[PDB]
Amino acid sequence: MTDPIADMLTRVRNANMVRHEKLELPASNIKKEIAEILKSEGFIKNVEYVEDDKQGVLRLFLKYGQNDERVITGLKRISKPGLRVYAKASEMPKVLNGLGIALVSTSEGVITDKEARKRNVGGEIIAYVW
Amino acid sequence: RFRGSNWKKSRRLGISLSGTGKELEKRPYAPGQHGPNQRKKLSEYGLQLREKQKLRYLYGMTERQFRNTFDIAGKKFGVHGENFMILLASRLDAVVYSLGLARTRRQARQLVNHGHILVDGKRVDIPSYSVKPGQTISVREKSQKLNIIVESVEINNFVPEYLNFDADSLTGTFVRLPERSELPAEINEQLIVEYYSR
Amino acid sequence: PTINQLVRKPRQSKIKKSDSPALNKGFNSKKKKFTDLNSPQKRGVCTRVGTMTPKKPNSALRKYARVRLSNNIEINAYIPGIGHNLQEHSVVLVRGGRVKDLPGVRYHIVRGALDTSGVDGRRQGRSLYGTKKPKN
Amino acid sequence: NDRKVYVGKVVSDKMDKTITVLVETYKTHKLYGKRVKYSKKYKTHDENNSAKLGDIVKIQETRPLSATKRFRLVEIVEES
Amino acid sequence: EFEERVVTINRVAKVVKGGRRFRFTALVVVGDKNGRVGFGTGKAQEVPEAIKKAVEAAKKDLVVVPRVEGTTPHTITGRYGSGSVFMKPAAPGTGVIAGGPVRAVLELAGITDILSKSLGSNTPINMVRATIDGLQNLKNAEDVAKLRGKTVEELY
Amino acid sequence: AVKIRLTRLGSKRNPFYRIVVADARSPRDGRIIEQIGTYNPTSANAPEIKVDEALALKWLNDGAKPTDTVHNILSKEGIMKKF
RNA sequence: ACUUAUAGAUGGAUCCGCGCUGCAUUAGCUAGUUGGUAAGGUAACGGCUUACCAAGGCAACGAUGCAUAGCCGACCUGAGAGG
RNA sequence: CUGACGGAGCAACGCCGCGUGAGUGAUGAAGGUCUAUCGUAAAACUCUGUUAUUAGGGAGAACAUAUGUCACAUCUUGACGUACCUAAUCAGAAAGCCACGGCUAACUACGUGCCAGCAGCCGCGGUAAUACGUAGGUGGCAAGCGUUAUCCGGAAUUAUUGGGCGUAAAGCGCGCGUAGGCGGUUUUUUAAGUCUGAUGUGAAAGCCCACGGCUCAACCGUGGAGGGUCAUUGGAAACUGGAAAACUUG
Repeated sequence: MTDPIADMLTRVRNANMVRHEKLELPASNIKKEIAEILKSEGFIKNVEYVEDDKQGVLRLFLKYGQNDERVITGLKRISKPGLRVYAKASEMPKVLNGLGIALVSTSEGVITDKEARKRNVGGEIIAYVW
Repeated sequence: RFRGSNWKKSRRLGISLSGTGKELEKRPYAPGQHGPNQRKKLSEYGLQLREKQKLRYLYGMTERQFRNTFDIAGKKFGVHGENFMILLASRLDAVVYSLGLARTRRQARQLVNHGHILVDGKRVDIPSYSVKPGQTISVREKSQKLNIIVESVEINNFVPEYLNFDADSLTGTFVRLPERSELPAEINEQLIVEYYSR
Repeated sequence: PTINQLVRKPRQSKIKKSDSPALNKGFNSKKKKFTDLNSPQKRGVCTRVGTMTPKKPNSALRKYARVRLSNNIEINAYIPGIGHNLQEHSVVLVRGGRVKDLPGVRYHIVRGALDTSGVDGRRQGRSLYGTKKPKN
Repeated sequence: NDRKVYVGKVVSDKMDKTITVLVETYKTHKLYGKRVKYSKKYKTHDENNSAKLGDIVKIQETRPLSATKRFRLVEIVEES
Repeated sequence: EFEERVVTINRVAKVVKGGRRFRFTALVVVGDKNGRVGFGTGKAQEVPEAIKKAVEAAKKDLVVVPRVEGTTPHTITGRYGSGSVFMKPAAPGTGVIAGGPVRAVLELAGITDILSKSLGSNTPINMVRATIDGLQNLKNAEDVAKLRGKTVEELY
Repeated sequence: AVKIRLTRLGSKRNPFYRIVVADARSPRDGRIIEQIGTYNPTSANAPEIKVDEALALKWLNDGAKPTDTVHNILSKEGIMKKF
C-alpha cells in the first residue's frame, strides 16, 4: 500500500478490458487529482473527490464511449516510488504525436499535458492515458 | 566516356536515352546468351542493376563518383530521389548535352576540347563544371568554336529549358539547375536514388 | 530487468573468441614471447608437404601443405585449387584464415608471392592459383 | 570567489583533537541511473571540541594549517 | 486492379501408404494502393494461379488504414505474437523503407511517407501480422474525443 | 616575453597569416586565447584582414614593439608612441 | 651607457576542485590508521624527516594491495546519447 | 647558425587535376563461347592539345645606425627564380576486370567421365560443370584486377535510450536474515533543489549553420550558435530534501 494509486492506475484498462466497471478503489490527495482532471474531457462516470478521511473510498465509474471500444486502450505509469524519472516541461515527449493526454502535478500548482507545453511548469510527468 | 564498345546496348540499358541510337540493324531482343530462348523476367535487384545499366551508359555517371551530390545535398531540399536525376544532369555537360552540338555521346563532354572554353570563367577544356544559377559552357578564350562542335550550332532545335542556345557558342544556360523532366522517359525516382542508399 | 542491483551488480556481453588465434603472430627469440599483431602480410617456410586421404564430402583426391611457422610448433595449411606445386622450402606471402572444409589449418598462399608464380595451366582464371599478365 | 559551507556529521576521534566531519551529497552515476546516496570522509580539527558523540557541523576549504588535515569551520546544528 | 505479386512459395508433403503427395503453398497480395490487403487460402498444388486462387477469396478480410494525409497520425510498435514493425508520420516525400510483402502494405497504402522498419521479425508469415496490428490501433482526426468525451482540439 | 602567432586548418593559394600574442621562444604557429582574426599578406585577398586585435595592441605599455619584420602591417596603423 | 628603491610579465604553478582505468582466485585494520602538538624550510600552509601523547582510527562499502599507465584540437563514425 | 625551419629520388601510398586516339562508320570479311552472338568488329579517312622538337621564361614582395632627425626609410629582396608554360601539335593508347548461373550482383559451353576437380554464408564435376582447365565478355570499372582485417549505425547478438523467467541458453532448502535499493494516509514544519534564471552576458579558429581567397581538389579565413548554473543567489512547498505529528479497521 506504499503507492496509494499504483495498480489502481491501469486498473482503468485492467478493469475495462471488456469495458467493465465493478471495481471500487482507494484514495489520495492525487486520487483527488488522478480522476478529476480528465472529466475535463468527459472520461469518467463519476469521481468528484474522495468523501472520507484516512484516504478512503471512491467509485471508479469509468466512462465508456460511443464506439464501444476501450476508452483506455492501454496504459502504463512510468512514474512510481522506485522509478523516479524527472524531466523538464519543454521536451515533454510527443504522447503518440499528441493523441494521448497527461494529467500530473507541477512545480507551480497542478497542470496537464495541455500546460507543460505552454507554461514551462512540471516535475515527474507521469503517463500516457488512451 | 566509352570504356569499351556500346551499340549492342539496346538490350543492356534502354538506350543512351538522349539521341536516336544504333539499336536495330539486327535482332535486338536477346541481351546475351539467350538467342533461342525466352525473355528476361523481373526483380528488384535485376531491376536495380538494369537501372544502373541505364545509368552508366546513359551518361558517364560512373559509380563511386556520382552518388556524391545526392548525399551532399541530402542536407538540402527535398527527398533526394529526383534531386539526384536532376543532380546528375544539372551540369554544363548537361545544360549543353541536350544542346545538340555532339554526334558522339562524348562530344557534349568534349564540346570544349577546342570548343567552348570560358563560360564567364577560366578556359576549361573539360567534360564537366559546377553549373550554378546561370552557368554555361561559353565562348573560347582565343577562339570561339570549332568545326567538330560549331558544326552543330542547332543540329537539333528545341533543346531543353536552361539550354537556350544563343548560338555561335552552341550552348544555353538560362537560369539554374534543371527540372528533371526533359531527360530519360521510362526512368523513375525511387529507382534512381532510392536504390542506392540501401 | 530491474536497475537497483544493476549498479550493485552488472551484466556481461555475449561470449565469442576471434578467428585464427595461433595466427597474426610473430614468435620472439630475443624476448621469447609472441607478438599480438594482426599483420597484413607474412612469410611461410616449409617443413614438409603432407596429405591425408579420407575425404567424404568431395570424394575426389587432393593433398595439402604442412608448413611450420616460427620456432618449434605445429602449423598446418592446405592448397585450395587445381594447381599442384610439387615444391617446398619456400618464402611466400601468407593468406590468413581457412577456406571451407579443412579443420585446424588457417594459413595459405597468395598468387605469385615471391616463391614461385603458380600452376601455369591456368590462363582464363587471370586471378586464381597463379595468373599474371593475362589478356583481359 | 569565496569558500563553501561544507557540512556533515562525526564518527570517532583520538587523543587531543584528531577531529573530523562527515561529507556527503546528492548525485548519481552516468550508466544505470539510480538515486543511490554516497559519501566520503574529511579532515577538520579543533582544540579538542568538534569531535565524536554528536558534532553535526560545517567545514571549510581554506589554508588547512594542518598536518594533512584541511578544514577550519564548525557551523553546527546541535549537540546531544 | 490488385498488383498480384507472389508472396511466398512453400512446399510440404503428406506421408502416406504410398508415394507422398507434394503441393505448393501460396496466396496473393491484393493491393488498392489505399491501405488494405487480404488473402485467399488457395490450398493447392499449383504455383501461378494460387495468385488467382487468393484473388478469388481475398475480400473476406481486409481492414482499413485510417489514413491521414499521406501519413498516420500516431506512432506504433505493436505485434500480435512476435513480428513487430515501427511506424510514424513523416514528410510526404521521405524515401521509402520497408521489408518483405509489407512493401505491399506500406507502399500500397494511403501513406507512402514514413520512417517504417520491421522491429525484429521480417518473414513471409510475420511482416503482414506486424503491419496488420500496426494499422489496427489507429484513428482519424475527429474521434478520440468521443470515447474520450470532448472535441479533439482539446489536447493541445 | 610575447610574440605574434597564427592559426592553421586548410588553404593558401595566396600568402596568408593571422594576428595573436604567443610566446617568444617558439615557431610561427602558436596558441591563441582571444582570437582577433587573421591576416592576408598576399596583396590580392583584401577580404580576409578582419583582425580585431584588442588585447594584442594593449601590450604597448605592457611589453611589445615591432619585431621579425612585421612593422609593415603596423606602419598603416599608429596606436603606439604613448610614452 | 652603467647599477636600484619599483614594475607590467615567463614557464609555471605554492596548491584547490572534478578531471584522475581494470584485477574479488585480494578486508578482521595500518602501527602512524585517526589528527592536534616541532628547533626546522622551499617565492609556498603543513607528519613533508623529525613534535607530544591515546588508538580501535578501521570496521564486511573496497582499507589496501594491485595490471597496462599520458592526456587532448585528430580520424572511421550515430539520428542521438556520444561511442 | 640553421643540422630549428628549409630545398626533395617521389611510394601510381591518399585520392584527385585531367591526358593517350577521332567525324567515325554501310551491319562491316577474311568470323572468336553459341553454332546470330560482344560485330555498327573492322578497315582508311579525320579531328583535340593535353603528353613531345623548342622557345624568351624573372610567380611575388619589401629587407636595413650614418641617408634626417620607439610611425618609421634609400644609391639595399632571382639556386628551386624557370611556373600560367596553349604550341605548331604528328596520332605521343586507358595496364586489364573478377567469379564467369542464382544470392555477393556472372554467359554459354567443348575439355571431364569421378581421373584431376568447382566453392564469401547457400553452394558444385559420376558421360551435356547455364561454376571447373581454357576460350570472344554482360553487372562494376580504366590508374585500376583477387586478396589483406579494424571498429563503426548495420549486430534489435548491451538493453543510457533498444534486457527472460514455467517453458531456448534462465528463479531460491528456506524458519533464518546485517547493510541498504526500495521504504502507508493527510497536513506538514523545509523555503535547498527541480519550475528552471535574472545574471556572468570573459575569447574561441569553428559551433544546430552557412560562406569568402583559391586553374575546384593539397594547403587559409567573418564568427551573429557566449564558450555551455564558469564571475549571483533564486521566487512555485505540489516533494528525494534541518522534519513536528495525527488516522487506524492494515
